[PDB]
Amino acid sequence: MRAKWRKKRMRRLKRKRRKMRQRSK
Amino acid sequence: MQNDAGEFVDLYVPRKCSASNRIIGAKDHASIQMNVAEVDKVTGRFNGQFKTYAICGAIRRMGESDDSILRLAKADGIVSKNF
Amino acid sequence: TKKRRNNGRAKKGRGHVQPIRCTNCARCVPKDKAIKKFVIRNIVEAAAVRDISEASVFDAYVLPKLYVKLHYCVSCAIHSKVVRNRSREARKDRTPPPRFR
Amino acid sequence: KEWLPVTKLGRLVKDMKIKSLEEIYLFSLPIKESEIIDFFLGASLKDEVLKIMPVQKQTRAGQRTRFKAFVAIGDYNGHVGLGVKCSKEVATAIRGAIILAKLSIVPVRRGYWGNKIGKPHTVPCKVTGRCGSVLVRLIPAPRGTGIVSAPVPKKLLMMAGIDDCYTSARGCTATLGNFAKATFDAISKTYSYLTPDLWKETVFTKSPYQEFTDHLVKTHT
Amino acid sequence: GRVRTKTVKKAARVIIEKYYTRLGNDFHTNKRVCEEIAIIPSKKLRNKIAGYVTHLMKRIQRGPVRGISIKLQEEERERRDNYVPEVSALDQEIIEVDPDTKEMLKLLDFGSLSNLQVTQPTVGMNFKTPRG
Amino acid sequence: SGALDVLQMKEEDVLKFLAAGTHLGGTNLDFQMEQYIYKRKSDGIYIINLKRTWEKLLLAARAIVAIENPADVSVISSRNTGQRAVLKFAAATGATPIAGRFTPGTFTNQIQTAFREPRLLVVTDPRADHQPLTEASYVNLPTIALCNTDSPLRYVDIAIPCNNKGAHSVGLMWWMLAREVLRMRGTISREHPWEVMPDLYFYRDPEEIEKEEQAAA
Amino acid sequence: VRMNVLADALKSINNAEKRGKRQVLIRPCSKVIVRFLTVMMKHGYIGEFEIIDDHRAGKIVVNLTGRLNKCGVISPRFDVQLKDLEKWQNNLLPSRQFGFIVLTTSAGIMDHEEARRKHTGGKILGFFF
RNA sequence: AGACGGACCAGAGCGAAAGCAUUUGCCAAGAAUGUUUUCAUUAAUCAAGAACGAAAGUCGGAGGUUCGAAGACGAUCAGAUACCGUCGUAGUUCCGACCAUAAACGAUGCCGACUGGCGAUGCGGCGGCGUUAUUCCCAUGACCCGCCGGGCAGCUUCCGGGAAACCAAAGUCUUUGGGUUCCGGGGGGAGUAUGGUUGCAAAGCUGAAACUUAAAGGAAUUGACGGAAGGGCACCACCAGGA
RNA sequence: UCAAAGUUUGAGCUC
Ligand SMILES: [Mg+2]
Ligand SMILES: [Mg+2]
Ligand SMILES: [Mg+2]
Ligand SMILES: [Mg+2]
Ligand SMILES: [Mg+2]
Ligand SMILES: [Mg+2]
Ligand SMILES: [Mg+2]
Ligand SMILES: [Mg+2]
Ligand SMILES: [Mg+2]
Ligand SMILES: [Mg+2]
Ligand SMILES: [Mg+2]
Ligand SMILES: [Mg+2]
Ligand SMILES: [Mg+2]
Ligand SMILES: [Mg+2]
Ligand SMILES: [Mg+2]
Ligand SMILES: [Mg+2]
Ligand SMILES: [Mg+2]
Ligand SMILES: [Zn+2]
Repeated sequence: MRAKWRKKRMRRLKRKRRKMRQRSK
Repeated sequence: MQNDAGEFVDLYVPRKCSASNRIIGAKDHASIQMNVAEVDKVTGRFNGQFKTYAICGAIRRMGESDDSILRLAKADGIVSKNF
Repeated sequence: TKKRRNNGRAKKGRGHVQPIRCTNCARCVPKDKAIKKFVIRNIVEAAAVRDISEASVFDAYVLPKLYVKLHYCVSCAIHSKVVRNRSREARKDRTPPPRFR
Repeated sequence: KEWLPVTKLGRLVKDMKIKSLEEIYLFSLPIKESEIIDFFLGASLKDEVLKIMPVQKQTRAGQRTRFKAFVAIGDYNGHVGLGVKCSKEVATAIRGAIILAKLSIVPVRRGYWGNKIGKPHTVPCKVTGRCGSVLVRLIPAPRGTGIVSAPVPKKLLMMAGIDDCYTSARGCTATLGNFAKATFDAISKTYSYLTPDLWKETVFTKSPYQEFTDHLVKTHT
Repeated sequence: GRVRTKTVKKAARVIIEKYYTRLGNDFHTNKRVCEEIAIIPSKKLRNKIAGYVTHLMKRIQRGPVRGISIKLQEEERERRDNYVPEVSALDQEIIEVDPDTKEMLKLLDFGSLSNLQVTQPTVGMNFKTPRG
Repeated sequence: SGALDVLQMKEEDVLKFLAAGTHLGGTNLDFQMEQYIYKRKSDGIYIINLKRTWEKLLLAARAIVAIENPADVSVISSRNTGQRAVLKFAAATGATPIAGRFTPGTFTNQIQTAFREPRLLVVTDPRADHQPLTEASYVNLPTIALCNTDSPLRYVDIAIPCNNKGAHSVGLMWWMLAREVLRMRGTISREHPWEVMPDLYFYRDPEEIEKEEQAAA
Repeated sequence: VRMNVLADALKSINNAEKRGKRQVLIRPCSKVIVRFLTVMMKHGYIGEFEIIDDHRAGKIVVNLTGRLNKCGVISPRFDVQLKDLEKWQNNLLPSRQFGFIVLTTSAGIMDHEEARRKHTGGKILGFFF
């Protein structure tokens, strides 16, 4: 994975983590 | 070099350029000994005595040596002070 | 390692320049890096004028000219074979050859 | 066996007139012929093969291995030499290295630490030397301390006869060649160091070519 | 292709350089010269040597060669250098001199000279080579 | 040489210098060659003071005389301009010439056939003879050299200012050196002129050569 | 801004002595510098310099000889006890035989050996050898 | 109707930096120069704090010519949801609101000194035969030959340094200290997590650990390869053809 | 005045 996807993929990841934590709140 | 007793200890005292006052090394292959013929003033023939001027290699390869020499001659009255 | 001193361009005091669209491509090249060619040329070059000169009415009537100024992009230039590769040493020789060609 | 010499220096030496190679170092003359040194010091001289190092450049046919010899030579007073030769086989490689070292032998300047009574034993001052990456500072030491250094520097400075000397090192000593070239420049610049001793103006003795110009011309063309 | 080897060529230069006079242009005669004076074991070697020796003799007979010192050329150089004209070109009845060398000699001791002429100044300042 | 009217320059010789155009230097000027320049002209050529040229010449006399055994002088010129000169000088002085194509590594490579080990050198032009200079660092050689204003003073120890560009001033400077070496020792009297003509030292062009052979025929 | 006059001057001379230059012009004339030169001069390391008085900070012209390997400075001016003098002069010099460390004192500007005779510690200025 | 002001356009200029080029007018500023102008230490660098800060992105209007993310279809292709094409949305334009990120590169912090040349150039200033317009002189303009200050760059060398590539600076270093900020200490894990703060959002900023692992990289040499170029050869290559 | 050209036993290379 080129840094293009490392950085962009971590962005898609951060959206997923924020939602998963919100349902638990 | 000597101690209190006065003994010269080094086996060979090296030459020192006359122009820079820099001691010429054991492997300075750009070094020199210019021997200058002395002249019988009236006659214009060789007396017998020479006039040595030693130069370091460094100033030679920098290129200001021929001026330095001209200065030595003109200082020692070899070249005209009028010039 | 540093391949060239000027980075294939002429940006020493300035800072930015306007981009151009390639003719053969449309590749965007900085005008200052971009290759500039002022080609003026006869609408009829040499072989044609001898043929076309037959087609003219008047004996020796001068032809107007075709005042172009071309810019190409790099990969096109090597493909169109305007410029050749040079050696590391010859690279600094930035004088163009005389006017034999 | 018989060295019939060609050069000007060679023929004056051969006739047994020029008594020491210090007389030549005074005038910075290139010591091309090895038989002069074998004439003068051949007895007390001692050799040490430092290492055999196999470099190999790749070919279509494997790679051509060829060995590179390091050779320390030197009598324990004053003089030392350093020969380096690369060749395909050891006998010629070592011989030619030994000749090149003998050609290159230089004197070491030695003075007194502290109290001047007695004979000079250590280094005069804090001398340094380098080659490539490696830097090696030599330091003055008092009598009887010994050579505080690595086996290698220790091993040479003995051969030159420098009993007491502290050392400091820096960089990639692993490049051995560089370590030897740098400690060699160190001990070379000892006779090139300008002490107040030498403020005394030099007496310019007559050059051996001047004294013997008619001899070499009469002996040969 | 009938091309000469270095053993062919060096032999021909040695033959013409050592015995230019004995040698000549025709192969079959100067062959007799080459076989007599030089013992060539093979006839092919003999004949090749002779044929390049011949054509080379014609080259020298045509003219002087660049990268070789002929003794004859040494004699002609001694002859040419001893060639002297009637008078030297330096001896001149009048010598032209610029105003600076006039002013400098007049400040020096050498003020008045018989055959001098302080010539006119070079008017029209165009000495620099064009830029670009 | 200093403070001595005997060895000083003559009215004929001054006319000879000016006739060659020795005073007439080049267009470009190195910052080291300032001492020898007098002044600038209109048209931009620097005029060399010929008395100090003279003085350097007398220094040459002293040096050549100081070399006791004359064999160990070496005299080089690669270009033809000083080719007849170095020969004529070797003829008169008894020196060992090097005429064209100075084989590199002659002074360093022992096994090489032409290994000469002289004690003094005289070059006609530094740029063309850079290879001698690079050897002249490896061997302890002093050096005389004819140098123009452009000439660079790397490794040169006694440059002589002349119009080394011109043919006449060059051959002439060589003739004067051969004279002065002879006059400064017990050989010649200053009453007579030297028989030899400076055009004996000169360079002749092949057209002038065809002109001579044609005039002969 | 220009802080240390001496610090500029001593570099200028060391970049002269490396090139074997013959005489050197230094642009700001300070009294401490002047004392420094007179110290080296009485002891014979250089010739006779001369100072160009302008109703201003003067200039100074040193006719240089060739015996000076280096002439250095120590900024900041450290205090030096007699305890530390040996460690300083050890680590700061080529040898135990020659070379000097010059420090100005209440007593006055003088060499370290003279400080050893007089029993006087003080503020290190610089050194030379 | 709205973009855009070609060619003139340079190894040229100015700007703190991004960058800045249709005409004319208004407003104020400034580097640099000449100066026997006034004051007489008023200065340099800086955590905290602050102004500006290309493109994309965002919110409102205004405007919506071209191109053109997205998207559709038509083509090649084993597959192409791409490279090719026809359309074509947001955006691209202006005003007003946010934002503070680029290889934001000279990948080179600011002041201060010293040590080699060489020619060219831009500005201000000075000096100096003569040409050439003002025409009818002066004093200006265009040339011309120089000197001075600093300025964008260039070339140059055994200055010396540097692992080398290279640098009159990347110099003045074991002969190590002119002044002062920032910042790095094996690779990965990871600019992630957790916490804090800002923002409408996009995201920015500060910023760990576990665990794993003996190597990761730079410059330069010789090969080998090249759907990169230049040279040269061969009917087991081609060309011309034949079984 | 540029559509394309992918792989290769696990069964042993080397100072
Ligand atoms: Mg327009
Ligand atoms: Mg930008
Ligand atoms: Mg801060
Ligand atoms: Mg924007
Ligand atoms: Mg925007
Ligand atoms: Mg919005
Ligand atoms: Mg489109
Ligand atoms: Mg489809
Ligand atoms: Mg499309
Ligand atoms: Mg950035
Ligand atoms: Mg440091
Ligand atoms: Mg780490
Ligand atoms: Mg492992
Ligand atoms: Mg086959
Ligand atoms: Mg064919
Ligand atoms: Mg493809
Ligand atoms: Mg397999
Ligand atoms: Zn292109």
